[PDB]
Amino acid sequence: GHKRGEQLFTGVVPILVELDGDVNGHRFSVRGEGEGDATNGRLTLRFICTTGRLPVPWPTLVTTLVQCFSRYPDHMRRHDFFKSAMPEGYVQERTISFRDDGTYRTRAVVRFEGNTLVNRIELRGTNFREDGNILGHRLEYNYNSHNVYITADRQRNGIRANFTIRHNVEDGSVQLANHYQQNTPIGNGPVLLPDDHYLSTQTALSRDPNERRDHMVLLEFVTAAGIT
Ligand SMILES: [Ca+2]
Ligand SMILES: [Cu+2]
Ligand SMILES: [Cu+2]
Repeated sequence: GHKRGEQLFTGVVPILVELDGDVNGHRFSVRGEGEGDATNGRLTLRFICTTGRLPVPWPTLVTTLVQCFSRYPDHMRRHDFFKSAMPEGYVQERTISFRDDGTYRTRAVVRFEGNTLVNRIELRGTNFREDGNILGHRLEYNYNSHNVYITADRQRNGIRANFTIRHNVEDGSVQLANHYQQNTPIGNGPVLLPDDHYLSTQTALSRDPNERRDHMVLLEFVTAAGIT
């Protein structure tokens, strides 16, 4: 008698994000809480580094730190893979290649724990330059709008995504982060495998002036598009 799929997303849903990271041997954890509203495609989240100082720039973790909160227009609802997997959820895996620098590999479980949508991530960063833009903390505390191109992966009963994130560098240069993404449902329940489309993803980062801990406040608007 449980709610599944779209019915889990009719209103505002609480979100928990938990990440463990190891980048060039630097261990860290992140905890985020807030809420998602798939009716307007809006996310509001506050993140803290629970292990002290974050050894990489916050912007490099944004894509890793819940695409089930994307607004799918009424005419695109049958192409929403992300909600179709809920509540059992999906595994989201990425390779993120920073141009002229190291690579993040991520594995996340996105699923309901009671009434909360939880994103549980393990992140391994390898082959970073200790004096590069990432471990050297030379990325601006800001974020650009990006389109995430989604395609069905019928062999894996899931989806793939490819996109390049543009991180503004303090000297005015750009640090590219090439993303390779695959999502696989948890369990044997069938999912909706979409026609090619994209998620228009708009991100605003801010700081709480009263917060002493290493932290990131995030707002996102995400809208699916590209199907008629
Ligand atoms: Ca700048
Ligand atoms: Cu049920
Ligand atoms: Cu180091």
